Amino acid sequence: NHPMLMNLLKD
Amino acid sequence: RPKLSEEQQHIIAILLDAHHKTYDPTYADFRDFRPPVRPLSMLPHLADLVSYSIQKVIGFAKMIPGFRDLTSDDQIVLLKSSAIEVIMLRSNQSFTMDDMSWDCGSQDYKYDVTDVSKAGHTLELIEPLIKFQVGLKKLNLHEEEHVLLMAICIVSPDRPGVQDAKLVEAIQDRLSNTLQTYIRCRHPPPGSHQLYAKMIQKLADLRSLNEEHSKQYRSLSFQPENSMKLTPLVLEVFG
Ligand SMILES: C=C1/C(=C\C=C2/CCC[C@]3(C)[C@@H]([C@H](C)CC#C[C@H](O)[C@]45C[C@H]6C[C@H](C[C@H](C6)C4)C5)CC[C@@H]23)C[C@@H](O)C[C@@H]1O
Repeated sequence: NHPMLMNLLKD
Repeated sequence: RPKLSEEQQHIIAILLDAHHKTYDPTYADFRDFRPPVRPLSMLPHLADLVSYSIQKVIGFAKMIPGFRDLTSDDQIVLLKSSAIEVIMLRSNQSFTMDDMSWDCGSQDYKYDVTDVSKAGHTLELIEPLIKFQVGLKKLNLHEEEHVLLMAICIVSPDRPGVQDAKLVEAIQDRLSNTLQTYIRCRHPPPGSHQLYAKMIQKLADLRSLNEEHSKQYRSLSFQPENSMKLTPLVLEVFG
């Protein structure tokens, strides 16, 4: 449940 | 004879550049933020400033050597817990001891204790925050040390929620050995006097600041009226 953070972290 | 290896110099060079890619000492993007007012008058602007800065911190983190080998869950827990710390740390670059204020290029973007309390903080946070900024500024870190400290801060194995503590520890160890070795080979006396241990202590001050920060956030949160005024990255990261 951290889509923004997870999106900023992806390659 | 402690020698700064090729790998350690590469590590340093990466983190310098990673910092240069994510800290704009022009402060140009600040016009994009909701504007500052000088009843929680600063909360919208500072929410935005912090939101922006979380983004930069995330970009810096991604370039830390070995960080991309973590699970994306571990990456997440490490940023959620360190973000506010890394922001207090990076902010040292704009903090000035003249005024004990953070000076980002113009009077609009110059932030003092009245502004911070105008976002809902008491001397509970502000007093140890300023003492932290003062003590860090007085270390006069080389930029090399500043960037290592930020990275060591992010890749801490003891953060709540950490799954693979061994991997986080192995990455941070390579960064601390790089820092320790750099101080030895490149930081002249007397500045270098117990500089490592002084740096680690700043990380303890940041943990305590983090704790206080959680309290005050959780308090500010329980009014939706205020939470409304934040950004969705801030809600996600600090909630
Ligand atoms: C950011 C940075 C800068 C200054 C940092 C400052 C001075 C302004 C006040 C800040 C941002 C301090 C804040 C107010 C401390 C805090 C906090 C809470 O988490 C808070 C309080 C309210 C409501 C939430 C979002 C936002 C405003 C932060 C939670 C900590 C660091 C302080 C400028 C520049 O160097 C970029 C760097 O990246």
